[PDB]
Amino acid sequence: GVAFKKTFSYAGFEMQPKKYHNPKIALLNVELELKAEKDNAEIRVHTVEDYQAIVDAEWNILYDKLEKIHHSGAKVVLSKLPIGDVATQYFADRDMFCAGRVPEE
Amino acid sequence: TNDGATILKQMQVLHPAARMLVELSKAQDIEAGDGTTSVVIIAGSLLDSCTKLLQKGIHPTIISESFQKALEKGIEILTDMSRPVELSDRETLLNSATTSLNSKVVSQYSSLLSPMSVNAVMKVIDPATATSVDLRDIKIVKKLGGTIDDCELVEGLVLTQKVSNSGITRVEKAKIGLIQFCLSAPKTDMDNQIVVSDYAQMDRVLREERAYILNLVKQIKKTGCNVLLIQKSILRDALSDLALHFLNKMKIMVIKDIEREDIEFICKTIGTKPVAHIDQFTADMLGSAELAEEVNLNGSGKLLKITGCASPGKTVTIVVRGSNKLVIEEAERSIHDALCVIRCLVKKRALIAGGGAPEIELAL
Amino acid sequence: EGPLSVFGDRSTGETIRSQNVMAAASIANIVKSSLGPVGLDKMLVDDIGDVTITNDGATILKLLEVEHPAAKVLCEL
Amino acid sequence: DGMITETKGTVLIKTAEELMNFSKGEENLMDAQVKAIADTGANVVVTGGKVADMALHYANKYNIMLVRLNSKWDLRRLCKTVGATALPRLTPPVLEEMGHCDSVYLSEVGDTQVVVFKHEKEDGAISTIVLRGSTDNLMDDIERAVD
Amino acid sequence: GHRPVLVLSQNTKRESGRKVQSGNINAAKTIADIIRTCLGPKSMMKMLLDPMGGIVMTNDGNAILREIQVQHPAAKSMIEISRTQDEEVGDGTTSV
Amino acid sequence: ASMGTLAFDEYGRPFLIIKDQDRKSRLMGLEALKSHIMAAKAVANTMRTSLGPNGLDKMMVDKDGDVTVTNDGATILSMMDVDHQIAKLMVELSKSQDDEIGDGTTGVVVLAGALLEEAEQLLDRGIHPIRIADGYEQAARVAIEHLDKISDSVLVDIKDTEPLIQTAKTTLGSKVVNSCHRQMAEIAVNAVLTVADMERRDVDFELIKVEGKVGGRLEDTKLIKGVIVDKDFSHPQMPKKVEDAKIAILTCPFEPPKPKTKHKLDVTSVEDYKALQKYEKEKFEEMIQQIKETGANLAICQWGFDDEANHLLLQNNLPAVRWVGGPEIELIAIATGGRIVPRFSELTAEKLGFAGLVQEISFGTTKDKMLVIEQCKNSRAVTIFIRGGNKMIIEEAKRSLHDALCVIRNLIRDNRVVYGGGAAEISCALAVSQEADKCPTLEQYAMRAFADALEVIPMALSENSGMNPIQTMTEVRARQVKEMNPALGIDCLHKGTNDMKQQHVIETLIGKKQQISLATQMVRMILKIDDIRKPGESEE
Amino acid sequence: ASLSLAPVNIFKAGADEERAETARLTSFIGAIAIGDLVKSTLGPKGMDKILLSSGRDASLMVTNDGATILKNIGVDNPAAKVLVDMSRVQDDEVGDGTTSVTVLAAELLREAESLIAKKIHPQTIIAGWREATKAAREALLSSAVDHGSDEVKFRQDLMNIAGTTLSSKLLTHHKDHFTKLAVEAVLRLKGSGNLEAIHIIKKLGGSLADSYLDEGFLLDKKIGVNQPKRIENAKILIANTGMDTDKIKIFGSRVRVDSTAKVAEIEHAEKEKMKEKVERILKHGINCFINRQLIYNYPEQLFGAAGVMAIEHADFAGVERLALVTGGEIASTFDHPELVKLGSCKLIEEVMIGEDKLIHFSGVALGEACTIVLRGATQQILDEAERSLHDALCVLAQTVKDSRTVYGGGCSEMLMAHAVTQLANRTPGKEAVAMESYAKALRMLPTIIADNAGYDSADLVAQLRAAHSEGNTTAGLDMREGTIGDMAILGITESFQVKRQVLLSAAEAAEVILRVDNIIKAAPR
Ligand SMILES: Nc1ncnc2c1ncn2[C@@H]1O[C@H](COP(=O)(O)OP(=O)(O)O)[C@@H](O)[C@H]1O
Ligand SMILES: Nc1ncnc2c1ncn2[C@@H]1O[C@H](COP(=O)(O)OP(=O)(O)O)[C@@H](O)[C@H]1O
Ligand SMILES: [Mg+2]
Ligand SMILES: [Mg+2]
Ligand SMILES: [Mg+2]
Ligand SMILES: [Mg+2]
Repeated sequence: GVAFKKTFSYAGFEMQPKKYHNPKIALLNVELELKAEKDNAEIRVHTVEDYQAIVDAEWNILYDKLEKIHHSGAKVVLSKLPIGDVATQYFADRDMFCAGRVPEE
Repeated sequence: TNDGATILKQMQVLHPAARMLVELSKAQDIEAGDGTTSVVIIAGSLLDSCTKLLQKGIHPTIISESFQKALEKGIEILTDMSRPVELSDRETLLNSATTSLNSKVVSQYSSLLSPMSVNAVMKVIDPATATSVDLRDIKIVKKLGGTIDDCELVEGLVLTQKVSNSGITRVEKAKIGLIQFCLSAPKTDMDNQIVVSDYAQMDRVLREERAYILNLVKQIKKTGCNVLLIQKSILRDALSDLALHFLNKMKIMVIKDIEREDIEFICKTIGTKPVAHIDQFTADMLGSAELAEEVNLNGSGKLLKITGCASPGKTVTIVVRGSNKLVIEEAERSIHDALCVIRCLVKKRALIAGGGAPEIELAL
Repeated sequence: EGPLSVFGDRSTGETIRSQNVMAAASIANIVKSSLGPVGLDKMLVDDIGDVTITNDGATILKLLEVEHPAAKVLCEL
Repeated sequence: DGMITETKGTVLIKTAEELMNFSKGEENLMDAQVKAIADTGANVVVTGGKVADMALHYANKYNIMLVRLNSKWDLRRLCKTVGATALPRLTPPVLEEMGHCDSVYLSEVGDTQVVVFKHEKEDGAISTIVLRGSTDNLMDDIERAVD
Repeated sequence: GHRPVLVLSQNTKRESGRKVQSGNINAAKTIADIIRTCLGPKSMMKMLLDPMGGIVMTNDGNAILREIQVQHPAAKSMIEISRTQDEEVGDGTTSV
Repeated sequence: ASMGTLAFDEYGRPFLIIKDQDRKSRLMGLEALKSHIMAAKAVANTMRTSLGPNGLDKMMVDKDGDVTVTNDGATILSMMDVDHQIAKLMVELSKSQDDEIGDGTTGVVVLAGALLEEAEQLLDRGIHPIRIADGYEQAARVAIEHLDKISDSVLVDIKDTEPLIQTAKTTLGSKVVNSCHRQMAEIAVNAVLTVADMERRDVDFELIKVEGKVGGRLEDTKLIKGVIVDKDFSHPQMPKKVEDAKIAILTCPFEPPKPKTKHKLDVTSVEDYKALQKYEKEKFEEMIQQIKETGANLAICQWGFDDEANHLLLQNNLPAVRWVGGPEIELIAIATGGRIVPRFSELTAEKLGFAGLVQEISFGTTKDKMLVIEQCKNSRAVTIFIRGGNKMIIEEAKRSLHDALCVIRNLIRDNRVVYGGGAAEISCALAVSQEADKCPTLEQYAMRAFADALEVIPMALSENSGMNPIQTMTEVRARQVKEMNPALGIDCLHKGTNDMKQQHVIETLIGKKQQISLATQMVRMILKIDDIRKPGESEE
Repeated sequence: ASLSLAPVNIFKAGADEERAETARLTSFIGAIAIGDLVKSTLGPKGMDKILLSSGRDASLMVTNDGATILKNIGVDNPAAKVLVDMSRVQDDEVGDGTTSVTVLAAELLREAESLIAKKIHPQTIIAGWREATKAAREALLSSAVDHGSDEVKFRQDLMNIAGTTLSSKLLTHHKDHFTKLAVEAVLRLKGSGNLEAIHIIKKLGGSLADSYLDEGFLLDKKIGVNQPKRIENAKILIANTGMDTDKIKIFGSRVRVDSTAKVAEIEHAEKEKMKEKVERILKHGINCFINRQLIYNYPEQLFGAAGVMAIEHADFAGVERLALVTGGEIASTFDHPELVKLGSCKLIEEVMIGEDKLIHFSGVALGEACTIVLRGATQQILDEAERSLHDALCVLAQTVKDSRTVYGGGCSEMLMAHAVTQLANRTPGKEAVAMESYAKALRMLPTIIADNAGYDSADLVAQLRAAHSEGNTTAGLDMREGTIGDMAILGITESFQVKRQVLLSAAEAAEVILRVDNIIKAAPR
């Protein structure tokens, strides 16, 4: 099969189960973190309601990605790009396994 | 210099015992003000006696206890030699100041400096029910030029800042106001910027800016103010060119770059109350003065004297003059010694003879 | 350097054997071109401009400055 | 990759809907472009620039072989030897602009990974001589002899 | 430590082959070209500066050659043969 | 015999083969083997004095002057500053033994040194080093099979931990913490048994937080079935003790929200300014109310928080802790049985952890405060909190307890044990010698050399205990041969008996097997090197 | 063959190692040198050292504290580093006994060197020392007395302990006054253990006898320009708010307008927000406002117009001490005035100490925070007085925590060593010699105490040994005259925790140093 070293687990990783008996593996090249939508994206708002809406929109974007991953039935998640602490805790809450920064090879 | 504390501080003695003596001189200067050479000489003499005492075979603990006993007896003797003094007895205060100044370079100018010191101390304290003197209330201003005979006892305050409002000097019946805000274009603590997308807005920007500045100046003028002190500012311009022009047009003396640490002294001297927002700038927060005039010292500089204040404050200012800078510093130190002598006479109102009489009585 | 503690250099076995053979081959190659009727002479300059045009092997080997012991053995031979 | 402006590009977001829809719209546009390219029958795509991650993902999804050529001279030579026109944009190629080759595959010669554009016919505009050998200097000398 | 080991001594040079023959012939040709112009009734004189401050203004080939210090051994041989010609018959020095 | 080659051609022309060949050094043949064996012998003889209960400690000073007093072989070799490549190989061998087993990092070095010392005299008699390596491998196989034969199985049940206590005591006997022998052994056993997947799976050491603080006494070291925290309560006026705490673990700072994307909020009028300040105040009040609504008694945050939130938490009777590290956040969540919540909107009563007591602890006249989160229901994380009279014994206690934890982990992985004090080594040497008797002549020498090198451990143990090595070891071997009892070893503590089973000197079978295997492989690898090419530049 | 003395070299350039004899010699020399240096500052007749810094600052210190001497020296001997760390940890755990523990460790290691010279394995010495430490600890625990139940007896014990702690310091000149000062300061903590609540202020000038414990609290801050300098029946609100250009914490916010009039409106709104915050603060009904952070010109002008004292930049320690001394709550939000408790004191005024002015709180409501003004003729004198007072306060706080007390003057060491000697006489083997050496060091400690005073230390120690063997379990050194006396009557009392910590730490450090048989040093950078 395949075996590789553990790759800089975030907080809440130790709460994830460490053994599965028939897992579906989600091989991804995706950064599951709270981050700017684009390096050249600027948000211009003039209302506190729009400010709260923007914050909730970023959170909802991350949670939509996480929900799409979770509803696929996969129990093990591997990604080239970093997987943040929020995603790690989200997967720990669903008894899933996540590993970010997995090398290309 | 002739001050013992200054001599000990200026030279780096490099030896732990000598550094201890320097700290001892500092402590004597703090508590008494003069007698700083005497305490160091006494300590040196005591240790010189201690070397022979140790050679005789005495442990340096019997020596210490015996020195403590001798010190207690000497304090008793000195108190027995004392003489009660009343602060209303001006002759005793003058004699003490003259004795303090006798050992300094300004000993020749004693008939002028001694009454100056006595009056300066008396004008910053209440002769009845006073236990200490805050020498920070007696500001010393050093100006080159002239001789020590030109020293002065300005009862108001003097400022080294120059009058920005050139062409207007010597305001009579001054109504001084001290502001702590800035007379410039509007600016918020938040990041602010004005966006222009039309030439009409381009004209409106400076039109409304001049309107805002003019409104500020009109609000200041409406209170009857005619002398304005502006606290120093760094983040934004404290006084813009437009504001200065408007203030000059309304005949108001403008004096900027007032230091933050000087606000307390200025307010105590004049009676002004600082204003940090134009909304609270009212006539009741102004300091009435008899005359606010900018004087020149015969081409050696310029000074700003505000002399004569309704409800005068509990502060005085001393202007020290001299041919060269070194004699000016030494004159300042000598005046400080005299002020400290009068201060340590205010508390512990006891007097003894000098001239080595207490020391020889102690020895006997 | 080591447990032997001898102030000098030591070579053992194939290294020293190859060194000796190299020195002997150098001495031979010095004079190998001066053999037989189609041989040619040599100039030897004695560091001060003295010139010795010679074909004799003994003269060449005596005039040369030789340092290796095996080369000295061949020269004295 | 998705084409970008030449002066400066700033994504101005003013509502939550735009923030939540921007990435999805960008990905949909990439998918549509790659699908349009693949719908012309193209099964090999050669590019002179970098390859985006989403573009590579959608090329893999539609079974498209990607080869990236850094040298513009190599790109021109490939166009000459295959019969294709180097499109300046990411539009699907028209029938005349599409290249053709008998076989394109990844192969290993010795310890070197190579990509071979192979013609079955003994024709074409460009022919390649593959030189083997035991030393780099020997192959350089053989190349000089070939020249 | 560990001084270098070598068969012949240091600063012992050696050249062989066509290079040596070419160098010898070129040195001889240079020596000849030095005094080529001092032959015949229309020869012109040369002024030599002796190391000891003297001046040798002469037309004889042997004097010119013996006033010149050279490093190449072939040039030394040429100067030697000029001297031998001078000593044996008394002239013909620049012809030989 | 060095400096590569020096020929300069037979025609006098330059002969340059390798760059800087006049500066590089070379050693080849049997001389290289002798040098390697002598360096390894020096390292092993340095390390052999730190073996057994009577072993002494090495006191290492780093390049910055910091002092470490230790008995751990791997730590000693790591602290060493060496240039010899064989010494680096020995350091790596100790590191390998520490990584795989965690105990016996000194026995491997002594065994390898003895093996190479015997190989030296074998080489002097004209035996190819490959033959020596093959004989060593054969003898190692025989010894490993004998170890499997003479092993014993212990119970690794929580109900009866006495064999585990005995094994941990045997591991800790050689360390300085033996003054609290049984206490340290028992806390190590309980720590390992608490954090362990029971189905013979691994023991994750990330769930054991070993932290030490100066002061107190070494006997004050205790096992906390919870988490120790270097932080304290944020506001100085909140209570220092919380009972039956309902902890809300949060990774969101108690600050107004901040979008990750670069953003600008434009204030264009006075109404906008008023709305903004009202929004900030309402956000503070809302987060406080959201925390309070779940019924939580205590709040723990990872990213700190500002004055308004601090005073609101104090005003609402919500003791709070800020700037808790991520690993500490995870440990608290694991121990208290609560989930980690990324924002207040997702905080619910079901995600709250429970701890029976949260307390703030003072440490004398030092103004330093630390938090204890203990009395958890079924805490799956544990903390070892070490005290001492100086930081050096604290570090030594840390590594000694790590050795004990590793040994109990090894027992969990495999419960077969052998008896120490040299009994296992003596029995293995006897087995190897018996096997060599019925073996062809040529490899008999290699196998007997392996047996003699195996005999070094009892000799070192006896020497460190002040007894005559050869006499005591020979007597013990003769007694082992006479009555069939492979549990007879060196009586290092002078208890009056040589039966090491009665003395309860127990060590893991896998530890001894790994020791023998690693020593044999390293000795073979060293024996196969016949040429050294060092730069020899002696750079600064 | 060792690493150093082998034909092949296994080390970097500059890296070396010291084997058995060399390592033991280096350790013993370093430990004995440290102990000899720190001693002679021990006991009532100990003398002070001068610590002359070699750095650019060239700081000068005069101290009798063992930890202070040991930390400010550059020691390269690793065993010296072990002893220095032991002294530092002892100072951290309790405020006293650093010199005692260092001297005990040095004497133990000297006896260990003597034993090693007699062909005794260090492990045997370690075992004997462990047995001796157990016996001595049990004897000391059995010798302790407790008086926490009785208030007057406990106060007398506190006085005795403070006097004993201060007897060896420069404060022994005014021991009575300083002992009363320290005991009052500790008792004002009302059982709290934190020593940060006791602030020490050092003012140059005046005699050491002029030092006093203020009946209230003293603050070294200033007051605003137009604010009252004297408040009677103060109602104090302690705060930790901005009070300076207070900006909304939305960092992405900005002002984007198209005219300067809008900018003026926005700045007026900001000033109005500051004014409203000041009004909310004043709604609490307060006389004095103390803020941890700075207060700018507009808020202080508003406070002055309201006639409220406004003290700014009182740091975390300052606001905590004010809360402890007045009972107020450190607030940061002012939307619920009824939920915030205000401090109270009878009078606030400005006092004149030396040439500096300080804010004085009189008639404080709680008083669980002290300020101590130290007067002295020298900065070194002030620093040493502060260190001695800190030692006394630490010991008194420890005694308040644990009221068990033992007798000083060498009595505790004498009985400890008596128990150790009994155990050694009851034990066969060389471990008996090890325990005898342990007891010898225990005797050596009061021997050094007596030597520092110039008395006949041998005769006094022999008399103490005889008395403790004859059942006189309270006999100790009477330093007043140089004889032996009753420590219970003379009131030479020590904290049990301090002595136990000294014994255990010294034994532990001696054990860890004695276990070393090789010192390996890496090449320094
Ligand atoms: N109580 C004891 N009596 C005799 N020998 C012991 C005892 N405890 C441990 N040993 C032996 O000491 C040897 C070394 O153990 P130790 O020094 O603790 O760790 P390491 O194996 O890393 O050196 C072990 O092989 C063991 O057999
Ligand atoms: N008045 C006294 N009479 C007899 N012994 C005293 C007296 N005061 C202090 N000592 C003793 O002096 C010893 C050392 O105290 P000290 O010199 O202050 O240094 P440290 O307390 O740091 O060890 C204490 O053990 C104490 O028993
Ligand atoms: Mg004077
Ligand atoms: Mg002629
Ligand atoms: Mg071990
Ligand atoms: Mg003390």
